[PDB]
Amino acid sequence: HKVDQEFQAAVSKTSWNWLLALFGGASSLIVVGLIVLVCSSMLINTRR
Amino acid sequence: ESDKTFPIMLNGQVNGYACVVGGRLMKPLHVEGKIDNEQLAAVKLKKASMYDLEYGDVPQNMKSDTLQYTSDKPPGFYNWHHGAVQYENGRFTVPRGVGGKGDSGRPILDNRGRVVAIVLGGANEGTRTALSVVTWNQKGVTIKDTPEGSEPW
Repeated sequence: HKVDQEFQAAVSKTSWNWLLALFGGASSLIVVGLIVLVCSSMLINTRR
Repeated sequence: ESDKTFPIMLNGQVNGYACVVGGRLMKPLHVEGKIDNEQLAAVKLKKASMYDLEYGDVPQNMKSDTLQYTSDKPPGFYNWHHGAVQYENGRFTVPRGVGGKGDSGRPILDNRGRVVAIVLGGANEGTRTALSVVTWNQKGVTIKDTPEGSEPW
């Protein structure tokens, strides 16, 4: 072989897209959960 | 009061009172004990941390015979087990030295014998005793009135 094998580039863009989607879905979900918690805290503070 | 207001025991000591209002039982969470009535001992008490109180649905026999809450609160004087309790400026007080620990959960009564609040604690303010109590509201809103230095009875 005439070139070394790296890692940051030796992963297909399609596979990268799938991996990013399945890793970002949970991140978006937890962000939404924190947003909902904050909104609930604001509502309960306002309506106490 | 006497018919529909049940003490909570602990080691044979009363440490609060439970009230059945609007077809549902309520008990305060800061107090720990055993409910007197056996029939209500089997009710699964859904807990509401913000209201420091658990509520449950009473059985069929007793759901007909309950106290009614009220929303409207004309300012002035209100009935209580320990006499008349005073309401002004969106705050409930009593003459000082009246009420204490173990009186938690005793309802506040009005002229027509309907509930307007439930006593949870007090702050002794020297002249009177500010009472931390949960109340209703015109918009059908439950609010936990708590003065500074509230001591949960």
